[PDB]
Amino acid sequence: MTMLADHAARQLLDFSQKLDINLLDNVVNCLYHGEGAQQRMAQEVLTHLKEHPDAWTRVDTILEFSQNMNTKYYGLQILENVIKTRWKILPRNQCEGIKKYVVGLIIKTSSDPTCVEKEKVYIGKLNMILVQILKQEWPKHWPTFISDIVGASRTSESLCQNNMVILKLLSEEVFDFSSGQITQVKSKHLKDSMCNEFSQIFQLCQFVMENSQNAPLVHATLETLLRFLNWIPLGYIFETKLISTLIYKFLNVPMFRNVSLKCLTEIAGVSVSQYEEQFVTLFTLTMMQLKQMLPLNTNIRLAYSNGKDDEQNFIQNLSLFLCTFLKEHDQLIEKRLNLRETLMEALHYMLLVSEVEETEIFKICLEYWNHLAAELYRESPFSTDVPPRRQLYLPMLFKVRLLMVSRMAKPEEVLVVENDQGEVVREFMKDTDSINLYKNMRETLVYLTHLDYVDTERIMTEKLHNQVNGTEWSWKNLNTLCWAIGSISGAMHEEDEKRFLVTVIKDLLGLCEQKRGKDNKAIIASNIMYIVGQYPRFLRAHWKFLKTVVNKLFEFMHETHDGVQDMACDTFIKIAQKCRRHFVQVQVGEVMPFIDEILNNINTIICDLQPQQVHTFYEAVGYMIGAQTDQTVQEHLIEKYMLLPNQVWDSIIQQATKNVDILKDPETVKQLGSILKTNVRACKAVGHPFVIQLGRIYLDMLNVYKCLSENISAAIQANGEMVTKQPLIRSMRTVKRETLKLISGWVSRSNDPQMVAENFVPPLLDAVLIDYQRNVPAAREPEVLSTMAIIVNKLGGHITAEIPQIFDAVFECTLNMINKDFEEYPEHRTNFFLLLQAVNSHCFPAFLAIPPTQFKLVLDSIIWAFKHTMRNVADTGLQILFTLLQNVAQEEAAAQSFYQTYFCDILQHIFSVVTDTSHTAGLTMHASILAYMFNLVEEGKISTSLNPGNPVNNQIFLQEYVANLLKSAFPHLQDAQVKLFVTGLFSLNQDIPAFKEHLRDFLVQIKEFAGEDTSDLFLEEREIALRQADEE
Amino acid sequence: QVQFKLVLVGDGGTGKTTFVKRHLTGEFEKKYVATLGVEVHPLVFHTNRGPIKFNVWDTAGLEKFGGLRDGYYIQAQCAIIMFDVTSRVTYKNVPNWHRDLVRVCENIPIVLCGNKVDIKDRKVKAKSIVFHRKKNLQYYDISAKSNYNFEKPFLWLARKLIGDPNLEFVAM
Amino acid sequence: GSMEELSQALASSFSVSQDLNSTAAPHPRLKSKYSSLEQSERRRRLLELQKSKRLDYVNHARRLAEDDWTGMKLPKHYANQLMLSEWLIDVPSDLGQEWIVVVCPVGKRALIVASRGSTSAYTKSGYCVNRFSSLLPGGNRRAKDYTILDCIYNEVNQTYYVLDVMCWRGHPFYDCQTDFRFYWMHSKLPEEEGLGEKTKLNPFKFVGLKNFPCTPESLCDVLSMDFPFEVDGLLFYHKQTHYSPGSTPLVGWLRPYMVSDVLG
Amino acid sequence: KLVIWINGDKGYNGLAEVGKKFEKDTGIKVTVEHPDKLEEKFPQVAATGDGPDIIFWAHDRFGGYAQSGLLAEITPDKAFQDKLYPFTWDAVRYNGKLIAYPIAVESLIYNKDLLPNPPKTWEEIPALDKELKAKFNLQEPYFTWPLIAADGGFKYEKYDIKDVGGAKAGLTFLVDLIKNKHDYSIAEAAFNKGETAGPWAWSNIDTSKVNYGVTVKPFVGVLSAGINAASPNKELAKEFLENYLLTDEGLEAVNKDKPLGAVALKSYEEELAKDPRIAATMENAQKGEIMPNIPQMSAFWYAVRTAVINAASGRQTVDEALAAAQTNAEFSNTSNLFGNSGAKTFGGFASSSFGEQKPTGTFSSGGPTFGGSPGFGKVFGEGTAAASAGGFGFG
Ligand SMILES: Nc1nc2c(ncn2[C@@H]2O[C@H](COP(=O)(O)OP(=O)(O)OP(=O)(O)O)[C@@H](O)[C@H]2O)c(=O)[nH]1
Ligand SMILES: OC[C@H]1O[C@H](O[C@H]2[C@H](O)[C@@H](O)[C@@H](O)O[C@@H]2CO)[C@H](O)[C@@H](O)[C@@H]1O
Ligand code: PRO
Ligand code: PRO
Ligand SMILES: [Mg+2]
Repeated sequence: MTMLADHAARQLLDFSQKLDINLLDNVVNCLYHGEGAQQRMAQEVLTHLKEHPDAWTRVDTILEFSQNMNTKYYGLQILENVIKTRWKILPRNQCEGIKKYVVGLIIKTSSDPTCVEKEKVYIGKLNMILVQILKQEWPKHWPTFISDIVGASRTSESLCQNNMVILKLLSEEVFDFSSGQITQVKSKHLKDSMCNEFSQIFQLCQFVMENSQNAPLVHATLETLLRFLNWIPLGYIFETKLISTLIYKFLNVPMFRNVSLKCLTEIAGVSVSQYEEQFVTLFTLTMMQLKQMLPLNTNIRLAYSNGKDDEQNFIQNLSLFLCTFLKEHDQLIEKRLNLRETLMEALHYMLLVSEVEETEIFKICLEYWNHLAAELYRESPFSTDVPPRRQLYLPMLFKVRLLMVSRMAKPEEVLVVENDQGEVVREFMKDTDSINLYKNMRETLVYLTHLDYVDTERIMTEKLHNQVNGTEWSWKNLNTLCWAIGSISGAMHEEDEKRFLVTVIKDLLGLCEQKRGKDNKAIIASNIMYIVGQYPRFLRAHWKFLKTVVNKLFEFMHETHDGVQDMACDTFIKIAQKCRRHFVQVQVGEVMPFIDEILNNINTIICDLQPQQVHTFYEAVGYMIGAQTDQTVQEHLIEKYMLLPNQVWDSIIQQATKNVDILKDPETVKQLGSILKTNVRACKAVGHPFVIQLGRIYLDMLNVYKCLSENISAAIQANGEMVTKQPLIRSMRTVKRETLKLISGWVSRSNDPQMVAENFVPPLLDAVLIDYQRNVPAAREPEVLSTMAIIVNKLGGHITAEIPQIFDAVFECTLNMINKDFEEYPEHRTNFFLLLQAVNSHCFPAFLAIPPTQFKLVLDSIIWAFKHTMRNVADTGLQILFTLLQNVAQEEAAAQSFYQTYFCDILQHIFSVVTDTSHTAGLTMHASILAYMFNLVEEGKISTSLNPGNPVNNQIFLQEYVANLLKSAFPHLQDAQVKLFVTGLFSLNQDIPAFKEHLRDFLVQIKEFAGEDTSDLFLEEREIALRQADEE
Repeated sequence: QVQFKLVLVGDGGTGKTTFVKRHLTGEFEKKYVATLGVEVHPLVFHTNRGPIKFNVWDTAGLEKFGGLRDGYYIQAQCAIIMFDVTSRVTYKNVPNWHRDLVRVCENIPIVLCGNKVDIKDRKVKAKSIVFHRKKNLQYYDISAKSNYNFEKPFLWLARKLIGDPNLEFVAM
Repeated sequence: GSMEELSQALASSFSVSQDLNSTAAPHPRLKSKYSSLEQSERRRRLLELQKSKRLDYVNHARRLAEDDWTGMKLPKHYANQLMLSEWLIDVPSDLGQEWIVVVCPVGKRALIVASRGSTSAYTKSGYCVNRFSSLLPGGNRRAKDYTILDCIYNEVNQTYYVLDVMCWRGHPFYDCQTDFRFYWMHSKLPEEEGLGEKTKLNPFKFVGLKNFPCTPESLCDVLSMDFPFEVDGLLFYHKQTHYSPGSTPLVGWLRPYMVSDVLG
Repeated sequence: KLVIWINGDKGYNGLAEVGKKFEKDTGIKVTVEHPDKLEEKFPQVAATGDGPDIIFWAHDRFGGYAQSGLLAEITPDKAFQDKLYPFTWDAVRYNGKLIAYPIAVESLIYNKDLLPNPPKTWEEIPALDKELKAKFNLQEPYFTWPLIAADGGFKYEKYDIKDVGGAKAGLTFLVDLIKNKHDYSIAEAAFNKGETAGPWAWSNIDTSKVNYGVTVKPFVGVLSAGINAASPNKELAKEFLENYLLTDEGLEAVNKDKPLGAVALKSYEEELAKDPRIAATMENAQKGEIMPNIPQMSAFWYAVRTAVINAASGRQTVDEALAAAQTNAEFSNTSNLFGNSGAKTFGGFASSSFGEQKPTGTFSSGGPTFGGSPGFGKVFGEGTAAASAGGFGFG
């Protein structure tokens, strides 16, 4: 703890006698190699010490006498801190001292080739220190620096190498990472300085590249050139020998090929009209070099698979170069016949690279393939009189179709996930990298399919042939093929699609009969179903076939093989969603709609299915019932639909009426949970008309909820927290949650706020809300709050009147759980502020209708919300505050009183958040608020804040108030800084990104001690910008 | 002890600590109690070629609690940069973690993880994630909550360090 | 034409399990290549094979009870453990003297394994639907009392209606006949008291399913009499049939209304 | 202030007599309350803050409060455990931690004018009724257990809850005594004024002074003092209990108004060992049994109480109620009745904040934290490095 930490820190920082390097080395070595206690404390001590305002004073000694690299490095961290924050207030002779010690040490170390065996790591840290110094005083106090080092590079080769590293780092700090670390204007200034003095350095680099035989030096030079390519003027790139020098002297030699190719890729990324020929040159030469190191006769898939890290890196870098260049400049090479062979080679390369089994590389390639297919599609969207660009790519397009069909990713991603409770459910991932991959392959293949229907159907038919004759037969391969077949659904004309499908399912059925073994047959059947389910147009077109299919599904719902039941249900819910009407209406050759038949055979259909599969089934049928429009018929359908679960439900409710303690019976609670899950799924499908069922069980349901709640609560009271880990309480909480889910689920899809408000809302008040209030802290289900939010979001005006009593049950008691820290009871913080957001957004008059003393508590709850380190809570908090300000602006009666009451408190709390590093995520919101608020002060606030209203105008008062507040909060700030910031608040109150940047600037300024009269805040550029923004 | 040093970096509220803890205990932490400086947890996997130990340096991603920062990166053998697919900022901050990291560790295997892919409102789309490409980093969508692609980072790193691309994890 | 061909082919010959006259599909009176009218001889041949038992049942009950498998006309791993019937189509003429009938309640078929402290139920597919405490041997906490039962779970009555037994406290009954198993089961079941009652130690009531002879009078009787459950259908066992997991003609199946058109 | 909850039949007058000594030397007021059924109210009132600082009852209920986190863990210095006997400490022990201080061990009371001779068993007492008639408590399980555990009584092999009791032979025989005529204020009214043949009712035999005497299977209920964990007075309570109560004086001042019987304090128990009553009351513990301190006990107590009322004259029997009492042994109580929606919706219904006064009258009244305001000599170088530090560029 800070006991040992403080003690050791003080021992090291006493300053009354010689510093214990032995001890420091020991603490450091403990940190890098010690155990959790010893290491904890070492960590504590080192951080603690590093913080101290005078620790830097000892760094020189640390660098002078310490023998291990780690301690030196630590000392450098100590130094870096001072330079970063207190450099402008050190006694200047000390600054000079640090400058000399640092560049001197860098000379002595870098001018030793031992630097490698020496501490490369350590040297990087040194150079970084120098770059920090430069950042703090260049060129103002170091105007000859670039000349000095560029000149000193001609001295030694090692010195030059390290100098290249320094320049690179400086480039990174000035151009790449200046945002958030350097103020906007200072950043612009440094960028201008470097851009100005670049030609000198570029001459250095050109000299080194053209002449040096030193491999480390050359490499460092190239690595530096990479960043410079990130920012330098295009003349240096496209009007010098650079591109050539890279391709002829460096691209082919192994140890330089990667960096060289990366440089080339950066250059290739540039989109500029004037250097067409240079670009062509770039491509040609690059290609001619590539073919030497990666001949087109290479199995790039194997070459990657077996290959070492740099080989792999080179293949990836290659794919990047070709993809980049082709995407930005394909047109250039297209209109040059003399480049055909090269273009082809490039494409050929791509194809080879595509066969590589590595999803990242393949995504890189697929990016380009999708580009090409998209382009050719926009050129002309018609099949095989021929467009020019397409005619250029005709020799290889079918290879791309073949690639898409052959390597098609899985369409959906199913995942076995165990709930907050025990249950292992199947979770379908909705938006992931893999599904994105699939969607992109599908997109490309659809493009290419439109370009040629014949070629696509021919490819897939050949693949299927190859499945039948066993040449390419594998579960994986069959799956992939069918995934492709389904992926192009809708891309063909309906009659064509039918003609193609008939062939597909006929041959797949044949293959199913043909193969022997239940495994193979199961896989084939699964794929057949998948394809069928992906082609609903076909099913809708032909009723007899659809009926046949569905009957087959029902048949396979008994199949003992794993997967077949799952697939049967999954397919069934697809077909149900996409062909719902065909089950409600009477079809030709039928006396009754299919739904009646299904409902008449439900249990026989689902007797062998597991619970989750049954839910899927009920959901699927639920869609069919939703499809029936006649309210009466639909009501009867819903009634028969929910017969079986209602029987068990009724039995249990009866048992409970006779005796409540069966609600403590494990299997009973399980049954309840299952029944409720069925009701939820059903409700999702049917929608509003499900009310007839909901209303039927509603009050009973509420009762059981209550009971179980109470049960759970006591279980806490008796056995504390731990008791919430064993099966029973778990399954009970499950029942509560499914109850809430059912309620909010139906409310969300209810198209009558009146009825909901009068009927279904009042019982909740005592059944769930007052129960929530009644429960023990740990017993309270957070999912209550959230559900209420939903209801509010759905009702609004129809429930405003009820907002008070709701707040009686949940608000007060929930606060006390979440106002002692920011960590405990997270789901409650989340859901609570969700509810509060809902109320403020849809039922603001309720706030106008509640006592002031309580409104203070609400406002405080909001502030408290945006004070959170939890991202979503703070986010919602800021949103609420914004919409609340707007809401108040709407009601002109309360507006002035509200402003007069809370304006300054809000401002100061917000400012306390903005100046905090841990809240930067809400920057966009912060600005948006302050801007708005400050805008309001320009013309929309009639009353005056202080008694002397006349000497104290709104804007004036603000300016001096915010100024004094920030001055007292941050005493180390300068008057000019603060005044400039505060006028920046008014000047930019209609330019949000600018305001945001202004805030980032202030955030950087408050973290470093400028001190007295040191003015590198560039008031002219700043006040000019503020002026121009003020004009608009 | 055939063990490796893994450094885990990323913004605050990203999922680093929860991820490691779940890999340890098996539970899933609901609370956000920010890491201070660094917490190192030994974490073992059983491979077909014997056991392997990752000493995970769960570092703090809040600037306020940064601690020794890069100091923690010294002698690291591999790394996991992590961000939140529900917070675009955490992703835009990845190049910072990467620069600070690769300055101390010039040549180590690194995996970029998009965490919290279980949450529906995905802000950082898979389409937008490309930083690793030019940096030759390995990428994975993961979820410390629904356990999606839970062991892929450690598996890829293990393969890279050991040199056996066909290495696989086993029960015990 | 090609579409009629397709639909017809899909209905007729699209099968994974590939068993004849499967109850997974509706009655063949409405033709699959997996639809047959020649049950008779098949039954005889099947019974001929049972006679020379060349399979290891004891060990199998052991594997089921303690979940242990090893090595390479029998299944393993909790799936496909139940004896399933064909549709009753080719009625045997030695019916009334050699065929029993069981009236089957509406419910979900379940393999029941009581062992090591607990009882577990499985679908035909091997999915463990539930684990509960039961008075059945090996079903309570209170390591060698294992029991394997064939059941039909009725949700309404919350009752596992025991259709058949395959193991009771170590001793297997795959080796025995249907009639002897029915007697043995129907004797061991009522003589264990609370087993048929909702205790804390046993929440699910286990009840034996009454079986009857198939004399033209007895059939009118069983058709007439009431039952404590919604009748799903009728299962006509052969008296000597060993318990053989998977589909078989040695037990037939019929809907209640269909019986009126089967010699009575 | 320390607000004490204690039973009414005990010496709640003497505890105040000690509380005045505390009040004189401490300044803290000691209000010794006696509300409606403390053993039920104490665990419930802790839900909304209210409740006593320290509690007094037998150690059968403390087990329930202990796992909850209501009883403040006490760690008295080892010099204080020397004063009280080890087994009493074992009586209040729970999970290896002390939740309460052991105060006093809690016999046969009779009129010596009517029944001088002592029966060594219960079988030959009823027959002697017919003599006097011609010329104890009924509802609680506390008083009716002496014979229930005479023939055969949570068995200790630790108290396994799946092993509860025979209990029939002892209860039925007593019932037959109620049927042939061979509760609290009705029976005792006869004991006091000499109209019939624990130590919490010994001093009451004074104004009428019926000739008393203790003679020879009850409950050994160690009266204990538990500190509440929700109270701020955790340190001040143990001051009171160790230095003012468990002493020569304190326990004496409590014993003076109404005897405690056998007490845990060594120095004060050996003074009272000469006493016939206290020597014969610890004798009841020799053939008696030490009472469990677990959350599984309370259901048992209530069950024991119900089986006994209807056994005499009601709508239940003994074996019929023992078959149910057997099964009455996780959560003691939670919910009681299922149909309560209708009960609530037609009830009185109270009101709460956000539902009373006026909003558009005022907006402001008078009044990282919630509700708070926002929180926001020698130059460095010397040696080779500084020297070599002329600059990259030279002048
Ligand atoms: N939905 C979802 N939430 C997650 C997931 N992983 C973590 N979280 C939540 O996000 C928060 C992450 O907290 P930590 O893991 O401590 O954050 P950290 O990355 O260690 O942040 P620092 O300690 O500041 O470095 C926790 O509140 C988790 O509940 C996930 O996969 N899905
Ligand atoms: O170790 C199991 C093996 O089987 C599966 O793949 C094979 C299958 O074994 C073959 O019989 C044939 O059907 O080709 C399949 C191609 O998927 C598993 O998918 C595979 O991982 C595994 O090697
Ligand atoms: O997930 C799918 O769609 C494939 C179909 C056959 C088995 N798996
Ligand atoms: O699957 C079952 O258990 C019953 C048997 C006859 C048909 N359905
Ligand atoms: Mg952390």
